[PDB]
Amino acid sequence: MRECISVHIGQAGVQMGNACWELYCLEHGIQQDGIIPDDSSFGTFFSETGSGKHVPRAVFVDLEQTVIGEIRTGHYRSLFHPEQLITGKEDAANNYARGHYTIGKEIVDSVLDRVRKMADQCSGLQGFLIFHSFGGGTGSGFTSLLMERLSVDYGKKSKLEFSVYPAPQISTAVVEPYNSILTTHTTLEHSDCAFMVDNEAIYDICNRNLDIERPTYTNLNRLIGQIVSSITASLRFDGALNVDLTEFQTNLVPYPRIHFPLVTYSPIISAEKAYHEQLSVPEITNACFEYSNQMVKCDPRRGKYMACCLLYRGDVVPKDVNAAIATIKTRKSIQFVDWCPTGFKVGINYQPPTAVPGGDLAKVQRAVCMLSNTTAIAEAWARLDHKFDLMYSKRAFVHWYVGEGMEEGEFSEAREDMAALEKDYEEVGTES
Amino acid sequence: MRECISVHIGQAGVQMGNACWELYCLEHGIQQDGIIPDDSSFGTFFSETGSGKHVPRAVFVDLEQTVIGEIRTGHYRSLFHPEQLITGKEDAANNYARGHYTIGKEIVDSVLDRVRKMADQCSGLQGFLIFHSFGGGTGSGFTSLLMERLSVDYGKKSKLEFSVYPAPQISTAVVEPYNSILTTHTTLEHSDCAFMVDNEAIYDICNRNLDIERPTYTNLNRLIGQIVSSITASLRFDGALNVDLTEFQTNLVPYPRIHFPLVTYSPIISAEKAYHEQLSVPEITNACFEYSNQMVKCDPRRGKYMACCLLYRGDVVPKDVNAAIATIKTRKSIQFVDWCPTGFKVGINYQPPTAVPGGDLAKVQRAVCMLSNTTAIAEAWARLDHKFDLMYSKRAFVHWYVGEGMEEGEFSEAREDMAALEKDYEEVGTES
Amino acid sequence: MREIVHLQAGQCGNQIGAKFWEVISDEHGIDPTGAYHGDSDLQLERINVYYNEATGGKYVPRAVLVDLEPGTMDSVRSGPFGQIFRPDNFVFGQSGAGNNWAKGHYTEGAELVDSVLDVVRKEAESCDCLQGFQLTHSLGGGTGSGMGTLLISKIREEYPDRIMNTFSVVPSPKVSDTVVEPYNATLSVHQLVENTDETYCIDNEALYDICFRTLKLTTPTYGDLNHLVSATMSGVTTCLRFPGQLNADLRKLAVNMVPFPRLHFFMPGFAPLTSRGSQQYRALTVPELTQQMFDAKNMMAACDPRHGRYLTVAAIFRGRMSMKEVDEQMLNVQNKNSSYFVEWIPNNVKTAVCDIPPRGLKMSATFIGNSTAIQELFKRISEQFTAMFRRKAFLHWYTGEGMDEMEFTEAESNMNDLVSEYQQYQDATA
Amino acid sequence: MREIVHLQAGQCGNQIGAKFWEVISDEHGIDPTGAYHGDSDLQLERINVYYNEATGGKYVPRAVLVDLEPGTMDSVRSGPFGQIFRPDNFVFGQSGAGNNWAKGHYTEGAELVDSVLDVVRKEAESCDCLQGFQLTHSLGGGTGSGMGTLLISKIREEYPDRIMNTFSVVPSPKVSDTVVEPYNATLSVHQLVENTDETYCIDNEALYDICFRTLKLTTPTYGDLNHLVSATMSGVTTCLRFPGQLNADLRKLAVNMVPFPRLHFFMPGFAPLTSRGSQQYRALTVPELTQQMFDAKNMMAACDPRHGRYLTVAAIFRGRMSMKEVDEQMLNVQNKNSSYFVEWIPNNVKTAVCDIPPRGLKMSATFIGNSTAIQELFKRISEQFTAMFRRKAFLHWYTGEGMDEMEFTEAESNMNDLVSEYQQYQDATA
Ligand SMILES: Nc1nc2c(ncn2[C@@H]2O[C@H](COP(=O)(O)OP(=O)(O)OP(=O)(O)O)[C@@H](O)[C@H]2O)c(=O)[nH]1
Ligand SMILES: Nc1nc2c(ncn2[C@@H]2O[C@H](COP(=O)(O)OP(=O)(O)OP(=O)(O)O)[C@@H](O)[C@H]2O)c(=O)[nH]1
Ligand SMILES: Nc1nc2c(ncn2[C@@H]2O[C@H](COP(=O)(O)OP(=O)(O)O)[C@@H](O)[C@H]2O)c(=O)[nH]1
Ligand SMILES: Nc1nc2c(ncn2[C@@H]2O[C@H](COP(=O)(O)OP(=O)(O)O)[C@@H](O)[C@H]2O)c(=O)[nH]1
Ligand SMILES: [Mg+2]
Ligand SMILES: [Mg+2]
Repeated sequence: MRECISVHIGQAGVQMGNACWELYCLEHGIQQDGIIPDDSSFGTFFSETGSGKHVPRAVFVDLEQTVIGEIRTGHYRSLFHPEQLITGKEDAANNYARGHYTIGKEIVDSVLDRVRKMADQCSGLQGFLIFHSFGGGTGSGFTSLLMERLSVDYGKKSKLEFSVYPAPQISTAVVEPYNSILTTHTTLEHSDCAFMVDNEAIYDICNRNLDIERPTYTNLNRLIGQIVSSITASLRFDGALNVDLTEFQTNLVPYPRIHFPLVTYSPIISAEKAYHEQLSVPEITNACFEYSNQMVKCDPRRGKYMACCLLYRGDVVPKDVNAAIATIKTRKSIQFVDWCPTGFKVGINYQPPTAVPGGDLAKVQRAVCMLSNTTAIAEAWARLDHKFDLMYSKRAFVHWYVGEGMEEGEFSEAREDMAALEKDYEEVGTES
Repeated sequence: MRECISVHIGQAGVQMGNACWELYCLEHGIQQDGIIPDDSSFGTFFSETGSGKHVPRAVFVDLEQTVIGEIRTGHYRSLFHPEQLITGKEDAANNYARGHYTIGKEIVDSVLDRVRKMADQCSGLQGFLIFHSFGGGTGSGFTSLLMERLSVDYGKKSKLEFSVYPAPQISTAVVEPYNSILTTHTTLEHSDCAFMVDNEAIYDICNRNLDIERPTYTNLNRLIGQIVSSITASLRFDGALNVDLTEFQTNLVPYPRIHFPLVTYSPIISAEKAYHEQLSVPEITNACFEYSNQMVKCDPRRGKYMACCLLYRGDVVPKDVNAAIATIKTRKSIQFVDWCPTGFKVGINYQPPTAVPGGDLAKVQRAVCMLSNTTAIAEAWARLDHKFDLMYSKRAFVHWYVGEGMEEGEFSEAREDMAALEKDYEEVGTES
Repeated sequence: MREIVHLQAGQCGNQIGAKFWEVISDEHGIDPTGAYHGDSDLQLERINVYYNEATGGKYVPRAVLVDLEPGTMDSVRSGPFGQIFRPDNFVFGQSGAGNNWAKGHYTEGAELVDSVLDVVRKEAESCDCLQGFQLTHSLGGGTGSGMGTLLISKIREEYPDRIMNTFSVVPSPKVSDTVVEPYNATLSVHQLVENTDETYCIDNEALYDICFRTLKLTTPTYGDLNHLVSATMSGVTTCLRFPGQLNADLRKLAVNMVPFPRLHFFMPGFAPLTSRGSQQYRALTVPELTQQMFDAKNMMAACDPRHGRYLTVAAIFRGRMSMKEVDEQMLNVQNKNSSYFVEWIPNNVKTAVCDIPPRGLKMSATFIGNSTAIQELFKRISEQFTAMFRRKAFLHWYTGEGMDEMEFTEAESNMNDLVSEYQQYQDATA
Repeated sequence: MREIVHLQAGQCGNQIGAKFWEVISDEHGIDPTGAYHGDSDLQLERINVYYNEATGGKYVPRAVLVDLEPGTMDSVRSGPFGQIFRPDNFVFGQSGAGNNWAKGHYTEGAELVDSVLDVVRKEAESCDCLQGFQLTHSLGGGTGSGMGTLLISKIREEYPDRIMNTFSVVPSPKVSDTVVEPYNATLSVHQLVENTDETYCIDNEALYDICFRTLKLTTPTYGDLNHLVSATMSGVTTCLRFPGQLNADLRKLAVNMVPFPRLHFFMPGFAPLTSRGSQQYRALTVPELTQQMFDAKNMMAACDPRHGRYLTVAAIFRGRMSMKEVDEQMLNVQNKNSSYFVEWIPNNVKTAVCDIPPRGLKMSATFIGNSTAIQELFKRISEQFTAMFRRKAFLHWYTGEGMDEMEFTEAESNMNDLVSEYQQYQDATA
């Protein structure tokens, strides 16, 4: 009945998607193909055919064709519908203009059609899940191009996006500040709720809590795979207090332009050191509010919380959830904004998280995913805007962007909009 | 009881006929000969003899004798009656005048006699199926000569013709605009309904949907073979809501001079990518209205529909057909002309389409053939008339036509008639 | 059916023809003794297009060999595939033409033309359905230029409706092989423009380039050049002899290639052509064949198409191919070079695809192009002709054989008009 | 898709290129005969980036070899992996350039450039999606400096949007190998700064140090130096040919490495480089590879980065590695050497990680650094150029070939401006 269309943009989204759909297939008994061996709630993500083959309800789009070409040769070659996997001629080359104005224009009409063929095949449309990179290229331009196209064809339908936000210190591209601001300016008015994660933050978690000194990108993706499973577990499984994707919009977004929650997942524990842990509900709930466990390298205590969604899983008792949240509300260090006395949205599900073979997480009994909107993220935007200001003041790389469909003015408009958003975060955080 | 006389003119018709009669023999258990191995509805196309030999009710006529000479040496050498295969001395040499005035006059009295020997052998005559090329030669002159002869000997009997309409960009002859207009001028008043197909349009379909980069003419013909089987499936097989060849005339032709429907066939899908498709009735019905699946390279949305015939096959439920058409009627992009509130003629048949061994189409369960009359085809006529106007203004190739039985005036009369028809299409498309 | 009768002339025609009949006999399995030993039966089905049958499986070409000197044919009959021809078809005189058009046309060939016609009519009347006449000659010689055009006029007056196609070797611009070429060419062309349907202009200098550049041949004899001419002559008459996805009869080409009556001069081509060492570096597919077909370096005529515009074009493919590729390539060529194609012709390409390729090749193609750039050839000859004619350079050799100076002026005027007409239709609409 | 077409020039380019195609063919399993015998199928998936296919599994490099003298290529085709190249791609003249830029650019190469373009266009048009052109030459010679820059201008005018990357050997400061180097370098650079996207400056003296110091090689031939240049040229084009955790296209590097249009001169590097006896004393892990990548002693350009600041940097890793290590090391380098990185660029490192390493190595890395210290190289050449030019040291050899003294002044002014621009952006904000 319910449905979720997954759009995976760029190398990040495509590689994150590989982990998501390896988990979903495992959460439903699927056999790396559309086949199920000789397992009934899959309908939210998997379309079914008379052959016994289940087809993921996802669209893989990339202007580059090396990452997707690896899927077609991978173990999941025979899972996805071949026309879902869309590849272009030449990548965006870390340039927002190429992704949005020159190359995106030649693929957007193709991905949008395949989305259409999926939207009309659903008994009822619930929302879109967008996976993309914030660093730039396809993830910055194509997404903002696609987001604007979905906003008109589908209007009020929910649009949730999972963004790999740039890390404070770590960086892999030189023009991230240009791409980060340009995409944000064109996605504020077309996105409902953007869940942020940082590679650096997960890198800390992967060694600080999981005992691994050599995290690859596969490890980070498998951690992100768990989060999305938890977010969509209510649709996929039964529970005591369920939550729907359209509930996040109102619960977490007090104002239309402030829709950037952080992310967390408490029981990120090594298998060996799990033998010495009780892993009770009150303790994991407290771990969510520690700076040491955030998946975005932004310290919550530098700001004030504005909304929180606690999505429990597995063996959980709602009485314990009530107690743990009550104590957390008591702590003075954990500060909520005054104009939000009602601070928590709670969701409980009966399905324990499943562990991917060859993975790193322990076989936990119960888990909680926390989605918190905080004013602390205002610091990250200010830091990002400073980096953009340094480069733009010198016109460090402008000639690349101006010469591929964009214009000089858009740099000024994008930055001032980010200034307004940073101002808005300040007004929200002050009272009387 | 029912009957259909198939006349195949020129190289196109003869080669298209080779595919049609390879399909019919397969649709009836025939064994590449008139024999049926140790299968009862064939009577519509096959005459029967006491020897157990079934004789196709078709006439192959060509002024050239290389294509037909290949049939006599082919696998179906012992299928057709030797006097059905009529060959001439010298071809028409891409000249309409030769086919209509000089060489046709020496064969028309021979093909018409064999038609007579078939018309009187039928328990009841239903109509004629004409296969020919629009590019020129025999297909342009001989057909218009034959069409006028059938119009008098048989009067009101239905005359359906399948034309290989010239493509917009692709071309194989230099004088197509001369032949296309000349034959059209002499076939408007003698033809009931002309189904159009373009080589370019099927070329797009054969690689865009069937995964083949090397379509030969055999591939295109096998696609056209399916269409004619669907059109005549009601006569050949049982169904829930049957349709007869005489019904197309009234359902699709609002006005006597506007009888040029397009053609479509939805489930044109590769065998491998069919495993990832549900192929339900609503989706295939929607595919018929996409420009990406038309068998004529004319965009329907550039104009307004005027009539549509949906001929379903195989496992189809009339309730689903009702729903799918209802939704399509709802879509605003799919625009029907105002003066035709009743837009659809529907036909349902229980026989699933059969796949030719060595073919490219998948073993589909249900299929739909759509025959739509649209004002968009007015653009094609205007484009064709422009090409004729350029050549004729210079008298580029006139000397060939004038010197072989034709006259200078006929060029002017033919073109002005096409101008009137283009004007007529405009009047029909406007209201109040 | 649709029989073709082959006429020779001069030393050039007889040498080219002897090679053409060796190639044709090769693709039909005909031994030099006349017996048939082919493998595929298809090559035998339409063998009547060129050959007549006899007892014991002997096949006799429908060829007429004529020259004013017997030295050339005595070489033909003595060489390989020379005993194939019917002895009665060797029609010849004793005193040759001294490379002067007047002698071959008015004096020497005039008294011998009747002997040839008596063989032509006998050959033609044996055809179930006569398609046309095929003449091979040279415009720079005396027999071919003079007698060949005399035959053309005689046959055209006797078979007005049949198609007559000439494969004429044209004098090269770089170097000549006969001092009186401008007189022979101008006078011969004065006849061709009125009494033939499609002339395939070729020149040796261009074939020298092809052997030197493409084939990388270091010892190109006239046998190598004649093989190139043979291949194109075989190409344009393959639909008559073999089946294909799309056929093209000789009249089919003439209709599509000749917009106006007098613009019937074509410059042929062929592909693939590769050296023995460069064969392992080629894909041998439709996209590249179409690429070198339109390459000005691969055409058998001196005139470069880049200097003018294509009125029309034909591409007779051979071998089993994807029809989709063929149409896409022709359209691709049309789009890129839109400046090279005349604009008042919406489509400038006529396509055909035969199913059987030449022996030893999986694929092949023959290019035929009617281009306004051919006006350079005739204009160049006009400049040479008027130079010599301005001061009676060699007239006495011509006027003494029966000609008159008026005919010289008429021939030049007609050639200039044709050059004007080719130039006129090189300009766009209005 | 994303095909690269390789252009040679002079003796330097032809010698470097011959080694590059031996290395590339090694990692793709291509035998010297052209057949493929690789084990992993991944090396065959993207083989179209450099190679064209033919019948029988033969793969033909998309390479154009050009020189004004055939002695060099005759060595190329006679040596190993020389028969691989398509014979038609060897475009050459007879009279070489006397190490003077004027002859190669205006007089000798001018009449031969058209022959090369006709091969370049034919090669380029066969690409499904053309990524860019790759040119190997030398700025100190006559063919490479003169003709190579002439080709660059011609291609840039014909393919404006495509990326053009040059791997140019730069004259060394210590000792010269051509008396007129300042004229060839200055004139060649005057063209590069306007008509190329990313130039990889290298000099032999630096590679001599690497062989002497790091590899401890006692008999370093030019084959050893060219192998070093080959490895870096293979490194920057591995993402196009193999998958990885994080890809970097040629345009991906140019965007991240070229802040301003004219500052597109890079000094490459490579790692690991160890002697045969010192291999058993190394861990061979990411932390040390990143350590010697930024070591000034391991860079293939004379200019030392310590004398200036890095505008940007790229680190194209190869082999399966921990992404955490890579980012931590790049950040670690960034923190320690914060004085060496320009401050108005918040992040000065572009990272990439290919999954497949070079044959025989578990890990590898290619360093590309755009540094203001490169201004030393051009300033040094300016000092030599102005010294000779001050008293017409050798002009008559240049002005006699068609050049003019004004062009000499313009070239020097342009080079001085570029040196000024590099110096200007070496200062912090305000
Ligand atoms: N978590 C995670 N992040 C990734 C992964 N791959 C790339 N990224 C992030 O993506 C950011 C840059 O955007 P990319 O995805 O690499 O570029 P793109 O979206 O493909 O757009 P183009 O530049 O046109 O290729 C980097 O800073 C990485 O942090 C991955 O596998 N997992
Ligand atoms: N679909 C399809 N079309 C064909 C086929 N063969 C020829 N045609 C079309 O026929 C058009 C030209 O008319 P032809 O059939 O070739 O000529 P004709 O009818 O034999 O008349 P003549 O010129 O006298 O030979 C071309 O433009 C082709 O598109 C075929 O096998 N399949
Ligand atoms: N390709 C080719 N050309 C020839 C041959 N013989 C003569 N020619 C050409 O014919 C011209 C000479 O005229 P020729 O035919 O010998 O005089 P004719 O005998 O009176 O017709 C010159 O331009 C020659 O290049 C030949 O065997 N092969
Ligand atoms: N690494 C390397 N450098 C070379 C080679 N051949 C020449 N060079 C360099 O090229 C410069 C000489 O110019 P050269 O290319 O020979 O002149 P050209 O043939 O006209 O381009 C000198 O600085 C040499 O150091 C070679 O095989 N390998
Ligand atoms: Mg990418
Ligand atoms: Mg025909």
